[PDB]
Amino acid sequence: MYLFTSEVVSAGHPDKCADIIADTIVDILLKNDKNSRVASEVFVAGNKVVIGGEVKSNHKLSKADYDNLVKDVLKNIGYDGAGHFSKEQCLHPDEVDVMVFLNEQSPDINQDQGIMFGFASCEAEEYMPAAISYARMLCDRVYAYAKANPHELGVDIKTQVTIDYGTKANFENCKPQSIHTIVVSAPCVESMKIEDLRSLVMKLILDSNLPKELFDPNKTRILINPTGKYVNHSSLHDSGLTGRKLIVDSFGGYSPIGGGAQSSKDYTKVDRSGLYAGRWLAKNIVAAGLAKKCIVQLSYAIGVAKPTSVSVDCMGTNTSVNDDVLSDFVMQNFSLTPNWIRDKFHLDKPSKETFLYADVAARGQVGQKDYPWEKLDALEQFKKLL
Amino acid sequence: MYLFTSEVVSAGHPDKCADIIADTIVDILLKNDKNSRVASEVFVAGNKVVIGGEVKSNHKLSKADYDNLVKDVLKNIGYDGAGHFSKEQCLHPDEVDVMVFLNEQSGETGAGDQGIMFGFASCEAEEYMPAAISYARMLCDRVYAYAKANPHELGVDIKTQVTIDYGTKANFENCKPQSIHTIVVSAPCVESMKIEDLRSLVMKLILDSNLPKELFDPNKTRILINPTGKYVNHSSLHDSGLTGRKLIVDSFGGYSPIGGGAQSSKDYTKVDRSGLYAGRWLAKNIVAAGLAKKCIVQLSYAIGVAKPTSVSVDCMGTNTSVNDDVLSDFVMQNFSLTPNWIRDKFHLDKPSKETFLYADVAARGQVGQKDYPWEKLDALEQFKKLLK
Repeated sequence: MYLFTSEVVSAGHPDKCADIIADTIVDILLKNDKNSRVASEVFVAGNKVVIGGEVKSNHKLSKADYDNLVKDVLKNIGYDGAGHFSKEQCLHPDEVDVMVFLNEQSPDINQDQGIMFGFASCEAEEYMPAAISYARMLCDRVYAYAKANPHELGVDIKTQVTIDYGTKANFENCKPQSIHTIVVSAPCVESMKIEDLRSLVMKLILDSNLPKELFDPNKTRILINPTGKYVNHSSLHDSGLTGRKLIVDSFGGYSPIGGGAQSSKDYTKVDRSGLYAGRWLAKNIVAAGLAKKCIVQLSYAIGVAKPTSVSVDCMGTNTSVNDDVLSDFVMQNFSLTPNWIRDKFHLDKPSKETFLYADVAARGQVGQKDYPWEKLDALEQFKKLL
Repeated sequence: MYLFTSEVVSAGHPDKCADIIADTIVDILLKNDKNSRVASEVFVAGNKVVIGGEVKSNHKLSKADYDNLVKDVLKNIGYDGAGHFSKEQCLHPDEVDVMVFLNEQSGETGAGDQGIMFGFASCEAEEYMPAAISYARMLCDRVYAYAKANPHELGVDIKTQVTIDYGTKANFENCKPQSIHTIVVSAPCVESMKIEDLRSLVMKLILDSNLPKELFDPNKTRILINPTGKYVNHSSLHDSGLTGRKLIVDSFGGYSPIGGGAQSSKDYTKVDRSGLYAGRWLAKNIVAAGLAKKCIVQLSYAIGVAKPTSVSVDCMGTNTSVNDDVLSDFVMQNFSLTPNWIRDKFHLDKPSKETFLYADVAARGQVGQKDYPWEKLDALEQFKKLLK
């Protein structure tokens, strides 16, 4: 036995509410001024939504703009005030007060040493590692049910998956053996007994399309609302703050991590651009067949736009070329300057027909087929290495 | 030819002010009621401090008490309104408005939440820490100390970055740094101080720090002091801060994965805090015993379950003897790892000046200090039995 675990939380989780609100602001500003510099932090303290930070933009937001945006975000997440949950059980949009400390300033005239990582692996869907992939599948399925059935389930949902790899050697070779344990936490209406809640999410677990080679219900340990009573949920009972789900939003502990949060920020911060470029490179490398998994590490220096270096680590799973040759290829064939990355993924141009930052905030920064930094448009260039 | 960089910020950084305020609340509640349950998050911006989250304690805290706590914390961090910086340039205690938007909450004792946590250790630097963050930390501590004693010159919102050259990937994997490639220090100074003088001052502090001579040569290492030039404005007055937004700086500086869960704001029943301390303690004892050059320990929990749902160790290929399967089994079989076991192992419910204080840990980093109970090598002999 050799175990590894990852977690995911839904868009209804308080920290995600804060992330989705913050990146709704980013989207609005960028839609109207592409060169907006945004650092918009959100603290959902119960029924108090506190928006702070700083924005340099030509687009300005009124108090009503903030009120509308918060209510529309909460509604789309699932906090629509239908009243299946009492307003003391669950956040009700009417009870919210929005408090704005956000500082607006004019754009600067003509508007770091560090590292960022990306990662990819062949273990599971969209080249993501196993534990977080399967935790995401379960969460997505329970959240989707809760939205369709607010009379039964609430939208503040967490999941956790433990994978048994058997031996460390299988972990190194990307060879998961079984899903060992599944944890699901989902709130339900006051009138639903715990036995009936467990029966429901058990059905949802089986309908989450988990691979049968890994998942046997009879041999898997399943823990559903283990404390036995979970009705009260949302930011009312657990504070939410922006940038507090770094690992559920990325690689679930399978990769080292540097820098800081994506949400709250525009594309000019390497916390965004470096993660997206790093992930894009890693995904295309594994998708090309050069490795079973790899970690891509961008390094930046003061006074250079181009990264001082980019290093590829295939963690011993190389098929064709060693890590030195691969790193050299990457540095020589991709500029990877902030502006090149911006233009490569169109990061200054979020739109409903491409990607939205509020959408990525809700679904994960990495690991969804439709994002631009998840496109396999470098595959032909990498295939030249074999 | 193989670069790596970590960064540290001082207690004067807005995110750290938030962390330290939050953990000052944890300290006073636990001091007077050891079963207090605390999730007191903090947001700081401009002249505002907002406290939210949940608290359950027999020690009652008034609005005046919260106000006074906030001002006292800010004063001890170094924002004391002495007048070297104006109330427009950095935070003055007498100008802050405090809002308190707190609610109520909602081994045999089950874990307080699900989640994952990682401990890490490495034989590279003091106290089994990796090099770049160790040296970054050393420099930041030194500059912050100087600033607190000379507030007529420097502000206390400080940042340091250290870039290590390893030479090659192989050396990085075997914990062999070759040189410090770059040192970056950023500090505010008072309006009257010329940039040249700020730089002269900081240069001395770097040169007289205890950096190893093996790695540091002041004629080969590039030293950058205030890359964007002079600035006077600093503190949360000018950039917002939030609890739990320095998780990498407070731990392993890029050399390890993290769980994602924060430490500051929380009592010891939150496994996001306690599981980091237990992971780190295991990883440190494993490396100090000579079983690996570096080690990552993963723990996970499920809400309402006491025993961890998973325990795994990863020595990143650096094992000297036993493999990672045997190590993971040994840990599982010899250390209970329930919340109560962790609480009792490190006496987390009994903070004190002579042991540890949460607010002090917030300001000094969550790991890497000799005096923390989870930095003690008291499992050393147990792990040395695996050497054969």
